[PDB]
Amino acid sequence: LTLTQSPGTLSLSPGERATLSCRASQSVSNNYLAWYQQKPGQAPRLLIYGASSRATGIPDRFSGSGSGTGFTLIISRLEPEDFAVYYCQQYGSSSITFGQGTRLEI
Amino acid sequence: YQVRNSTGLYHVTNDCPNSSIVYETADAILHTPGCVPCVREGNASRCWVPMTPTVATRDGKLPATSPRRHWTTQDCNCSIYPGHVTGHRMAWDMMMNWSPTTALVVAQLLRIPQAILD
Amino acid sequence: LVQSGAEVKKPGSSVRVSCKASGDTFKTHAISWVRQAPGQGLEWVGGTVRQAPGDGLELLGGFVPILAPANDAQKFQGRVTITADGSTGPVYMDLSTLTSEDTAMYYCVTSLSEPIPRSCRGGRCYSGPFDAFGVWGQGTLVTV
Amino acid sequence: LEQSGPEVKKPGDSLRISCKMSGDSLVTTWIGWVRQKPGQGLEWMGIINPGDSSTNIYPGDSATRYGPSFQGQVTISIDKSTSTAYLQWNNVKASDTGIYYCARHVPVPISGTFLWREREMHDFGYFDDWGQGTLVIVSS
Amino acid sequence: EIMLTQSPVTLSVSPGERATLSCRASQSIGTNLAWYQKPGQAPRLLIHGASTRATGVPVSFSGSGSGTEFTLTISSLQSEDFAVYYCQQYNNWPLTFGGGTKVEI
Amino acid sequence: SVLTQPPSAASGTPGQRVTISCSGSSSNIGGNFVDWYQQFPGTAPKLLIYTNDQRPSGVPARFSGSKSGTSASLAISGLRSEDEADYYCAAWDDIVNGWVFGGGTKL
Amino acid sequence: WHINRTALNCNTSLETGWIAGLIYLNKFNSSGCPERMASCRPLADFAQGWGPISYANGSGPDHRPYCWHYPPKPCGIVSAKSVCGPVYCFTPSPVVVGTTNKLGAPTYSWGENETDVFVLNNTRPPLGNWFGCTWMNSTGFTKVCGAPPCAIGGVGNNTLHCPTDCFRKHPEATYSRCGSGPWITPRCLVDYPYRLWHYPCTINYTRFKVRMYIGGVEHRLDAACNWTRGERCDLEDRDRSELSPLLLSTTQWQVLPCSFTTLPALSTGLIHLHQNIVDVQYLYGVGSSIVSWAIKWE
Amino acid sequence: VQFVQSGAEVKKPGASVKVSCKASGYTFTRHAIHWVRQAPGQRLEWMGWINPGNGNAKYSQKFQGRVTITRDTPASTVYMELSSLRSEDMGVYYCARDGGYSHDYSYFYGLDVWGPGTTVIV
Ligand SMILES: *[C@@H]1O[C@H](CO)[C@@H](O[C@@H]2O[C@H](CO)[C@@H](O[C@@H]3O[C@H](CO[C@H]4O[C@H](CO)[C@@H](O)[C@H](O)[C@@H]4O)[C@@H](O)[C@H](O[C@H]4O[C@H](CO)[C@@H](O)[C@H](O)[C@@H]4O)[C@@H]3O)[C@H](O)[C@H]2NC(C)=O)[C@H](O)[C@H]1NC(C)=O
Ligand SMILES: *[C@@H]1O[C@H](CO)[C@@H](O[C@@H]2O[C@H](CO)[C@@H](O[C@@H]3O[C@H](CO[C@H]4O[C@H](CO)[C@@H](O)[C@H](O)[C@@H]4O)[C@@H](O)[C@H](O[C@H]4O[C@H](CO)[C@@H](O)[C@H](O)[C@@H]4O)[C@@H]3O)[C@H](O)[C@H]2NC(C)=O)[C@H](O)[C@H]1NC(C)=O
Ligand SMILES: *[C@@H]1O[C@H](CO)[C@@H](O[C@@H]2O[C@H](CO)[C@@H](O[C@@H]3O[C@H](CO[C@H]4O[C@H](CO[C@H]5O[C@H](CO)[C@@H](O)[C@H](O)[C@@H]5O)[C@@H](O)[C@H](O)[C@@H]4O)[C@@H](O)[C@H](O)[C@@H]3O)[C@H](O)[C@H]2NC(C)=O)[C@H](O)[C@H]1NC(C)=O
Ligand SMILES: *[C@@H]1O[C@H](CO)[C@@H](O[C@@H]2O[C@H](CO)[C@@H](O[C@@H]3O[C@H](CO)[C@@H](O)[C@H](O)[C@@H]3O)[C@H](O)[C@H]2NC(C)=O)[C@H](O)[C@H]1NC(C)=O
Ligand SMILES: *[C@@H]1O[C@H](CO)[C@@H](O[C@@H]2O[C@H](CO)[C@@H](O[C@@H]3O[C@H](CO)[C@@H](O)[C@H](O)[C@@H]3O)[C@H](O)[C@H]2NC(C)=O)[C@H](O)[C@H]1NC(C)=O
Ligand SMILES: *[C@@H]1O[C@H](CO)[C@@H](O[C@@H]2O[C@H](CO)[C@@H](O[C@@H]3O[C@H](CO)[C@@H](O)[C@H](O)[C@@H]3O)[C@H](O)[C@H]2NC(C)=O)[C@H](O)[C@H]1NC(C)=O
Ligand SMILES: *[C@@H]1O[C@H](CO)[C@@H](O[C@@H]2O[C@H](CO)[C@@H](O[C@@H]3O[C@H](CO)[C@@H](O)[C@H](O)[C@@H]3O)[C@H](O)[C@H]2NC(C)=O)[C@H](O)[C@H]1NC(C)=O
Ligand SMILES: *[C@@H]1O[C@H](CO)[C@@H](O[C@@H]2O[C@H](CO)[C@@H](O)[C@H](O)[C@H]2NC(C)=O)[C@H](O)[C@H]1NC(C)=O
Ligand SMILES: *[C@@H]1O[C@H](CO)[C@@H](O[C@@H]2O[C@H](CO)[C@@H](O)[C@H](O)[C@H]2NC(C)=O)[C@H](O)[C@H]1NC(C)=O
Ligand SMILES: *[C@@H]1O[C@H](CO)[C@@H](O)[C@H](O)[C@H]1NC(C)=O
Ligand SMILES: *[C@@H]1O[C@H](CO)[C@@H](O)[C@H](O)[C@H]1NC(C)=O
Ligand SMILES: *[C@@H]1O[C@H](CO)[C@@H](O)[C@H](O)[C@H]1NC(C)=O
Ligand SMILES: *[C@@H]1O[C@H](CO)[C@@H](O)[C@H](O)[C@H]1NC(C)=O
Ligand SMILES: *[C@@H]1O[C@H](CO)[C@@H](O)[C@H](O)[C@H]1NC(C)=O
Ligand SMILES: *[C@@H]1O[C@H](CO)[C@@H](O)[C@H](O)[C@H]1NC(C)=O
Repeated sequence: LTLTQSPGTLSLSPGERATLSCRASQSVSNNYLAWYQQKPGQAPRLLIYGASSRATGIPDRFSGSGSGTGFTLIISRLEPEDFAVYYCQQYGSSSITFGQGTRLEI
Repeated sequence: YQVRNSTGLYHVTNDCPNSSIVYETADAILHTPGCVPCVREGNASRCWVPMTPTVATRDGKLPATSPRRHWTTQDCNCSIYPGHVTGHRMAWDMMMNWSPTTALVVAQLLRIPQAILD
Repeated sequence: LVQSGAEVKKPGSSVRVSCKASGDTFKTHAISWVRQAPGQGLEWVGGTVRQAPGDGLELLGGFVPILAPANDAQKFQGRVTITADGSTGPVYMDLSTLTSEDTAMYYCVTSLSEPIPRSCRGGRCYSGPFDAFGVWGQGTLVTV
Repeated sequence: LEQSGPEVKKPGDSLRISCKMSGDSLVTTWIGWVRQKPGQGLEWMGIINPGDSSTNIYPGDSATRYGPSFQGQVTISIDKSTSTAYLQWNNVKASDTGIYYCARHVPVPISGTFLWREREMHDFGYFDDWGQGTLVIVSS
Repeated sequence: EIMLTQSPVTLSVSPGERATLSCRASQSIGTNLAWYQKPGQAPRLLIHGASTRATGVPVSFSGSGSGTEFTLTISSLQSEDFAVYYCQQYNNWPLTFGGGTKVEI
Repeated sequence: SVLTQPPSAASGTPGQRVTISCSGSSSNIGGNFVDWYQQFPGTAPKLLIYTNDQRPSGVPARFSGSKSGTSASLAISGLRSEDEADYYCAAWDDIVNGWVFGGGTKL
Repeated sequence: WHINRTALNCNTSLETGWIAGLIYLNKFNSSGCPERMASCRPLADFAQGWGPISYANGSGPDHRPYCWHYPPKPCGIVSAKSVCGPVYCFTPSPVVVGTTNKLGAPTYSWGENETDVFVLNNTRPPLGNWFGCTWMNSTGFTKVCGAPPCAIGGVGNNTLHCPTDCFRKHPEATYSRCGSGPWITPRCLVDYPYRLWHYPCTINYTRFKVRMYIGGVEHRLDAACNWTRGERCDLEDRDRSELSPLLLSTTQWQVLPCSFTTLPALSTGLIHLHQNIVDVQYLYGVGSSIVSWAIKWE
Repeated sequence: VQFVQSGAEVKKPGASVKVSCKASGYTFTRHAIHWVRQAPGQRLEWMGWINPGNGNAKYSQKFQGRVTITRDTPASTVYMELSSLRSEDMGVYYCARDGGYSHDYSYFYGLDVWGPGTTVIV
């Protein structure tokens, strides 16, 4: 599964809604896609597990959605603290795989 | 163990065939033990609930006391897929909920008001 | 693999050359003997099969040896008998009625895979060719 | 968890990175590793099963499943007496550099149609508690 | 039986160069041969079947064959690995060997 | 079998969280459910976990948690000195058709 | 019993190595099955039967009999000269049978001599003997012998001759009446030491411990079944197993994957299956009540 | 919903003992009454239980040949007898309420109500 994460490396003003896409090669079994936020210099933090469940301590700004092969992470009211590298990944039945990741810029 | 003809592919079911049905018109289906009557009320396929191993009604409320008047069908797939039976749960029902007696029968007989209105 | 020491005979004599397997686990492999001529030719002498305890149709009771070795009848023409002492004991190559032309270094080798039968008849199986020789011993010079 | 500090090696030798799974006992704490080469994304390296034979992902045997590039090249193991997870190389290559993250793994139970004997098994999960990431440098 | 003709009989040191050795059978042997090295010592296996390197055998050894003639190629003879090299067959049996090919290296 | 839990809690100061583990086999701790109880010397024990959908009345959120497979645990968040009770792991045992209790963990 | 009762005439005219699986265990070939299985249909793809069950002589093909629907040839005497491996006969359990003369009972010849045969007289087991037998012949081909398969019938041309328990096509076609050879259900066969030699494509047949009761006798069987995790298993996919099952924990019976027994749960009289755990059946239903006969006061 | 035990006993080895729990504050028709033993410093030990009204009772195999329990329904009391003491039996004996099975059959109700505990000295 070559998850391709290609919103294109978005550049947003703080307060705008980020729209991060993730395209699966095949269907994601059930909903085993997940999203992470990596601030430069830090280990990535889990944001969303499953297609949309929010992890503890994560702002409501982060909203996951999707099914089949079409998934996304939406960050409403994007804050300066969120201009990190985002990654989608998958934990399905054969293996664990990661996307390339993209950065939110201004 | 009853068999539904379905789509030409036969399969196992617990749904009572008409050949097993005995009935009362007061909402009760009496039947050969080993099945549960399914009633499609109008279209809804709604499964009746056993009160006794051979008797079922619409809601399990123990109602008070010839063409068949029930619209049964081999539909519903009744109690084929119950939830998991926990070892503890089985023991609990066999020790607590389950219960045959005679002293009880006598205590009940001695308390009948004899207002036998039926 | 460890073999016996050096030996010197006069013609008409017999020589017994031993080979003890280096491991403890037997896997239905075969041990063959190769003769090293002073002329640098290598002759296959012969070899046998050492069956693991669970093979040979024990399931049916009894035992069927995988036996036929395709003995060399070109230069040896009989004379050399190769047998195992037991499933765990050493292999012996009994070289009889020898001549000075049989001076050679003698050594054993274990093949890389289990021999597979090609045919079975009656109470015996006939081994197909042994696979490529793998683990070589060092050898003993036997002169006559 | 907390990871060990930075390490530098020459090609060959061996390298070990340890993780201290502090704050809780290993009741059911799974752990694994993720690699990030400088300028790159994340690579799953592998996970290890702290439990018994009942939970070995789906095949039902190996306690250590690895990503495709790590199939025997690197070892992942857990010392249950010291609550420590390890990632180890028995031959360090010049390419094995960058940040190695150690993280708690969160398995997801088996679903769909399966047999009784594997009912307690789990599928691959996700990574929840991440350590800080250690740096490995390999050079001549 | 199966006869194997080994050629060249003797090869020079030709240090650092490539060399090939071959054997030609009287019979159509499948890819079941083996090659051995005998460096003044007891022999060791080089090739398993017509072309698989045996464990411990360096990259310099490779080969191909089938039919009646098989070739052992030894490349980059920088290490003067003196030996008489042998062709051995495992098709029909009693098993046979070629006479060996001496290489001066 | 017999449920196994440690003889003593990690303990520590108030404000600290500790975990009391419990384990067993599929014949008892696995499947079913695992009750947890608190007992102070001198009195009868009372319930904490796997009762009342794991939150019995009168018991603070301080005492909580559960585990999968054949594991179980009690997490105590904030070691108030009033909580220095022995804790027990209990489950239904399907071999003996009765209840099994573990050793008791002392906090 | 003595090993010289086993015929051992093994001739490698082709496919060298086939013989390996006789002497050695776990030396099966296991290759070319995707092609061989191309013609092995699911039970569901056969015409629905109806009417009374009859019987027919299963004079089937000479291709390798590696499919459950293959109709076995009626039994008769088989010469030892054509037999390489041991001969196994199936009653619910495997039975090893040996050589015999037409009249004398033992023939301790290893099957090498003439007039040395396998008797193989069979009539469905509630009376005696076996449902059918399987053995490897002298050139590496598996051959079978067995009871007449059931003539199930149907409206179309793709009707079935059923050697196994074909419940979903005809409700009365039980193993005890239609069985012939080792196939119990279209996806499960009785295991034995040479199963992977005689039926080499039965790789990944997860093994189950089951118990079957025929007539008055229990048989403890090793069942080998085709099952892949994730495989569809709806009610329409479940076959009758005719088992008297072993107990798992305290509440569940061990059944073959996607199958059921006809035995009712103790408390309800009903069949209760699990949706996700494919090979189990509950022995205890949950609903319960008070007997009403006990309170039918006059 | 209190269970009331009465007294405590001291007996020499080989002697029998008897404890009972009267209970009030509930109907005692909708739960089981369990007996649990605890030797000083030891584990809570399961002995067995009784179904009010029906009188149905089960015992741990450990005490199957040693104890019996009954209920005097109109007295709202469960009684337990130990045929003899063997030293190892010293400890506190409690009765407790086995609540319904959550009623909606979710996570079950464990033993929420325990009697004070009676002391048995061998
Ligand atoms: C009791 O249990 C029985 C099973 O024993 C249930 O019955 C099944 O119900 C399902 C759902 O209605 C039926 O499936 C449907 O069959 C239609 C017709 O099948 C033909 O076409 C398909 C094409 O793929 C062929 O494979 C097949 O052989 C036939 O030629 C299909 O057209 C339906 O497809 C549509 O819905 C599905 C989702 O359900 C979508 O994925 C499709 O894209 C499409 O939109 C569907 O497959 C099934 O046939 C029934 N089986 C039997 C034996 O009757 C009962 O419903 C259940 N009852 C209760 C109360 O629980
Ligand atoms: C589960 O559901 C299936 C339907 O899906 C039922 O199957 C049908 O069962 C009936 C009753 O047995 C079958 O009817 C009979 O078919 C025979 C076959 O003839 C075919 O070919 C002729 C032309 O030569 C056609 O005319 C005929 O329609 C068929 O296509 C007939 O020989 C039988 O004839 C007898 O009855 C008729 C009355 O109908 C008399 O006039 C005749 O003289 C004679 O006595 C009869 O017609 C039907 O074919 C089956 N259909 C299918 C698709 O298989 C199952 O019975 C039902 N089962 C359960 C619960 O078990
Ligand atoms: C019992 O169960 C075992 C499994 O445990 C079964 O064995 C497997 O059987 C299947 C079907 O025959 C084998 O699949 C075949 O493999 C052929 C060669 O393998 C190589 O190519 C495969 C496919 O490569 C393409 O696809 C991948 C994935 O996207 C891409 O990365 C590649 O670039 C290619 O585009 C590789 O997956 C494999 O690793 C090899 O490289 C192939 O040519 C066939 O088309 C088919 O794919 C499978 O390999 C067997 N598994 C093993 C371990 O041997 C066994 O059959 C079961 N028994 C029975 C009776 O059914
Ligand atoms: C099993 O037996 C019951 C007996 O009650 C059968 O129910 C009866 O079925 C007939 C024929 O379908 C009904 O007549 C029809 O009723 C429907 C509405 O329900 C109407 O749309 C039709 O036009 C027609 O009038 C009859 O009313 C019905 N009885 C009752 C009480 O509803 C049932 O069909 C049998 N099922 C089988 C075939 O096994
Ligand atoms: C073990 O069970 C599996 C699952 O039932 C078997 O796989 C099935 O094999 C058949 C035979 O090739 C496949 O049927 C064919 O499908 C093609 C279309 O792709 C069609 O053109 C052919 O006419 C035929 O119908 C079937 O699809 C396949 N099922 C699945 C889910 O892949 C397997 O063969 C069994 N193994 C053994 C050794 O019996
Ligand atoms: C072991 O089983 C195999 C598989 O069935 C047997 O192979 C079959 O052998 C017969 C007799 O030689 C062949 O029959 C002949 O076919 C040719 C076709 O051109 C025909 O002209 C002859 O008059 C005769 O009918 C049959 O084709 C062949 N079948 C297959 C699938 O290979 C084999 O003989 C059995 N071994 C023993 C010892 O019985
Ligand atoms: C079950 O019982 C008997 C004894 O095992 C077997 O019947 C015998 O079958 C053989 C052929 O395999 C018969 O041999 C030949 O029969 C023909 C008949 O026309 C005759 O012309 C020949 O000269 C030769 O005798 C044998 O007679 C026959 N014996 C009897 C008394 O029936 C048979 O194997 C088993 N029955 C089956 C086929 O299910
Ligand atoms: C058990 O098997 C069923 C299929 O028989 C699974 O399929 C469905 O899963 C979705 C998930 O969103 C549910 O909403 C459906 O209700 C399920 N189908 C049925 C018939 O219930 C289900 O996921 C499997 N469950 C487990 C635990 O493995
Ligand atoms: C399993 O049997 C097949 C034959 O059915 C073997 O395939 C043959 O392999 C030889 C190798 O020299 C080829 O010459 C044949 O042409 C092949 N036959 C065909 C048509 O497949 C296969 O090698 C055997 N595998 C094992 C495990 O021995
Ligand atoms: C079933 O009957 C109800 C009630 O009249 C009606 O609303 C509905 O359209 C019918 N169809 C369904 C949902 O089966
Ligand atoms: C077949 O058997 C005969 C008789 O024993 C034998 O002569 C012949 O060589 C055998 N064929 C093969 C291929 O082994
Ligand atoms: C089936 O074969 C046997 C062989 O003994 C024969 O007696 C019987 O008549 C045959 N039956 C049919 C229906 O052909
Ligand atoms: C089996 O046959 C062999 C043939 O060599 C014979 O030596 C042996 O005595 C026989 N076994 C029996 C029947 O005791
Ligand atoms: C073969 O069996 C017959 C008995 O039918 C016997 O007379 C004959 O001597 C036997 N032949 C051999 C070679 O064993
Ligand atoms: C059965 O009839 C169909 C046409 O309906 C035909 O295509 C098929 O070939 C016939 N039977 C077989 C299996 O040959």
